[PDB]
Amino acid sequence: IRLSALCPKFLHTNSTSHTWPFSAVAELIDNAYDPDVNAKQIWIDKTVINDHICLTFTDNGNGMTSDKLHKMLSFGFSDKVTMNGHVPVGLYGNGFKSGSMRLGKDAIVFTKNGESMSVGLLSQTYLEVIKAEHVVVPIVAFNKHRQMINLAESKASLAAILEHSLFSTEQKLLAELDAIIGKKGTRIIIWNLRSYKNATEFDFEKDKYDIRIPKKQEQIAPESDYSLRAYCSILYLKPRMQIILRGQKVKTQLVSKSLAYIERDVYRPKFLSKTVRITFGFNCRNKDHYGIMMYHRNRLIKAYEKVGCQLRANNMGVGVVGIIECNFLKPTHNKQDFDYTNEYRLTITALGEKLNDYWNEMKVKKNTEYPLNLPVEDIQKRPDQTWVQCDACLKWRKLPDGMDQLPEKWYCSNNPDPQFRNCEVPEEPED
Amino acid sequence: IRLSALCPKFLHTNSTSHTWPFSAVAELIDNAYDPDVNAKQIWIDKTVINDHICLTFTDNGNGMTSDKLHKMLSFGFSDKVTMNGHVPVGLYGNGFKSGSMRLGKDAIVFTKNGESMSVGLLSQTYLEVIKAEHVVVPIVAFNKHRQMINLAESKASLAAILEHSLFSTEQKLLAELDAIIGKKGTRIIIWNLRSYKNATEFDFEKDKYDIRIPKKQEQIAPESDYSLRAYCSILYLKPRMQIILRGQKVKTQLVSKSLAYIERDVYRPKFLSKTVRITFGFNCRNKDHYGIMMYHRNRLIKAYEKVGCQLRANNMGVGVVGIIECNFLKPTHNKQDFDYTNEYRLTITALGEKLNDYWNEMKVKKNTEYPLNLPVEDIQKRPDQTWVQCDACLKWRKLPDGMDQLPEKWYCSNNPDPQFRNCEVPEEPED
Ligand SMILES: Nc1ncnc2c1ncn2[C@@H]1O[C@H](COP(=O)(O)OP(=O)(O)NP(=O)(O)O)[C@@H](O)[C@H]1O
Ligand SMILES: Nc1ncnc2c1ncn2[C@@H]1O[C@H](COP(=O)(O)OP(=O)(O)NP(=O)(O)O)[C@@H](O)[C@H]1O
Ligand SMILES: [Mg+2]
Ligand SMILES: [Mg+2]
Ligand SMILES: [Zn+2]
Ligand SMILES: [Zn+2]
Repeated sequence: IRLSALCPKFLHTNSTSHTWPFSAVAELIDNAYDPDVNAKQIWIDKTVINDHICLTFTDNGNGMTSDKLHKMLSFGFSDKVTMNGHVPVGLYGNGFKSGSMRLGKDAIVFTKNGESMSVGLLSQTYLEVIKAEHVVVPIVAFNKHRQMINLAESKASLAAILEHSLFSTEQKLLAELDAIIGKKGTRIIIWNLRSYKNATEFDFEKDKYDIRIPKKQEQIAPESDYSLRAYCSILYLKPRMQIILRGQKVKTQLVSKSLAYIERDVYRPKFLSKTVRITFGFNCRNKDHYGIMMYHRNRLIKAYEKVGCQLRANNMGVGVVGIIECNFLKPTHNKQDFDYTNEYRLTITALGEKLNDYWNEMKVKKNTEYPLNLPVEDIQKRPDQTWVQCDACLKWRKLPDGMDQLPEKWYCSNNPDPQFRNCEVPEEPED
Repeated sequence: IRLSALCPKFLHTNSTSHTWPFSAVAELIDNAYDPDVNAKQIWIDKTVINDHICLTFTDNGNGMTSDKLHKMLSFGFSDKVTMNGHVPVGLYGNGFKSGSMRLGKDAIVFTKNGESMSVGLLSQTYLEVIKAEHVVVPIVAFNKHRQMINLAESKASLAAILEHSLFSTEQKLLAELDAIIGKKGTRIIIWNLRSYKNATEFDFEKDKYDIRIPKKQEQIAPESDYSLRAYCSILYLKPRMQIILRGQKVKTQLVSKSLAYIERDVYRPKFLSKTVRITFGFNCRNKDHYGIMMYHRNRLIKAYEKVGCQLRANNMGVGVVGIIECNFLKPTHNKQDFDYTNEYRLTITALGEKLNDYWNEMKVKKNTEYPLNLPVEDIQKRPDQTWVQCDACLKWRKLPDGMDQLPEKWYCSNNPDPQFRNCEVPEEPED
């Protein structure tokens, strides 16, 4: 009985579900974040190698055996489980194939798991140039001492890789394996990026520390629609792993703490016998970016969705942000939307009425302190509480009020709070 | 060098890009419509077989060799070309796998190409029950005289099919091959449909001649959001192949002719050195379903998209429909949307201003015949011209005014117009 075949055109096909390029990037960040990899840092960068513009993703997580690498370069192999409260966001076994092939036509992955090293090629131009009618994935293995195991399939694989990748020679290729600093980790290089006329779909020159897009669905565009730095900073509700973008760490935040005048409420849907936490407050940065932030398994699905009175006109609920994690809804479209079900519609309706009650309540509370014709939208605001992530242990710590300009690196030992001045103290509850 | 593998979980994964179930159905209609199959009729029905509720799709097109069937049950094999002005809508090599697996977990296809017969199984429950780690596709071949060729792979295939499909025995299975009436054709049966609690995601009982859904994106829902019969009737701008749904033919229409007070204009985008045809008029059926119908390669992508003054409020441009085919835009999301590019945004903006000019012009023209406080939205209207499809040759014919109740079958010989009373006369130009 014959195997279902997989034509290399399908590497392109499979990538077309990413219309916004940052959803492809988020697939690669998600893989380093997930608990089976459990990386502490991921580095994203632009480099030039062999006169090609290149995207690299390097993490210091657990790495892969040569076999799991072949599963990563295959379709539908996903077996992620929760590990000590850290639930995986991946589950379909497609994020790397569709994401990498959306950013470029060719990708190579170097991985060390401590006891071994492997490198794999997933390359549309390679499959084109050899006129393949199946997708084949050259994989070569190495050991602790830099010698090739499974030489059987490693010979033809190495021949293909040296001829048809960016590395002409074997030690240039093993040079990437050393760019993974510690004992364990992985490194992905993507080239033949998507171009329009001449230059790339991304804008690397406008800001040396960002990747930018030269507005979707639509108001003014929130920064996260066109700045990778802005998108990374809200991608995770409570971030663990850190993101370093072109050498400068991304100021990820505890999104549920980034607001002013915070009120905590709960949603009690009838279709579900659980209660759901909701947080409302005012944006502090730019009163023009408001609406609901919707998360699923700690990952951002929809940002700045206007609800309640914010749909009627641009005079009402301006500045009001709501934050909810909806694990009862179904993410779709590469975790950029929810299935438009009845439960979705009821949640949106309830969110809108809670938003309305919060906003009217806030107008009233404001009117007991400030002038009556002064709109609450317009009072200058800073976060009710400022929380910072330790750069050593990645715990989140609450700082005392008034602290604005924090160093780029911060450690529990810098903490003015003597109760939380050592990395062993468990995180404080957000309440 | 190892082949990239394909895990059976990926049959589910690959299907999740269909959120609206009718987009899965349209993938199967599209395959019968395309010029390499070139079917004249497709039959869609609900039946019960072996106590399972079943969806069947039967067409009288060209059928498949045993090999192309294996390519259809594989990923990314697509080589469709235009044939005498009939351009294929398919191009990604995924529509059947993602569509069929969205409707049910298991599908079987019977096909005759005249010189042969084959049947293939693509079945999630089969792959589960044998604990497969690869997707395998049992295919067995037959000849003109009902004898098995390529017996090598036909033995194990037939064993799997008889055990793990709806047909216990070999002549029950060859009974489906005979349900394909003529010499050439194909028949697809899908079972283990998607259920919610007990019953299916579709509603077969509410209307014996329709498949219904028990509103998307949002006004009132157009019928095409929840009635397969309504959706099929507008799926193709100029239909060729006919659709018979649960035994009753779908009244497909020449969509560009279904309007009243038609004005023809052209769009002259600067980013493209072609002109683009546009038709505006008033809906005749239900003044509540209006906006732009957007087609791509004769296939409907977006229906009832409000533009221009129709976005400002529900008082303006009510009833106004526009029809445009945008082959310069990029369909996405299984041909249910366009990539949200700059060209898309400029087209939407130009459509809106042309819509505004048409509507104001029509209000003025109306005010020279009817009372001034009578809204043009409200005058009763019938199509400017009625066009009917010959049931023998599938050409479209213009009928003289006043003809309302046409038979269910109609032929060029019924034509009151003596110039167009025989199937050999080429179609009249739409102007
Ligand atoms: N940086 C990485 N380091 C180690 N393992 C990885 C890494 N990236 C991916 N993997 C592994 O490759 C497998 C496939 O990744 P992927 O294609 O993204 O599917 P998935 O994450 O399991 N589910 P999904 O993202 O929703 O499609 C994952 O399950 C991981 O086990
Ligand atoms: N009813 C049918 N009769 C004969 N051939 C068919 C039929 N349906 C599908 N095929 C063939 O199966 C192949 C794969 O179909 P499909 O998976 O829908 O990909 P595609 O139509 O080529 N492109 P796309 O629909 O955009 O993914 C098609 O290219 C056809 O050659
Ligand atoms: Mg993933
Ligand atoms: Mg198709
Ligand atoms: Zn610490
Ligand atoms: Zn005729």
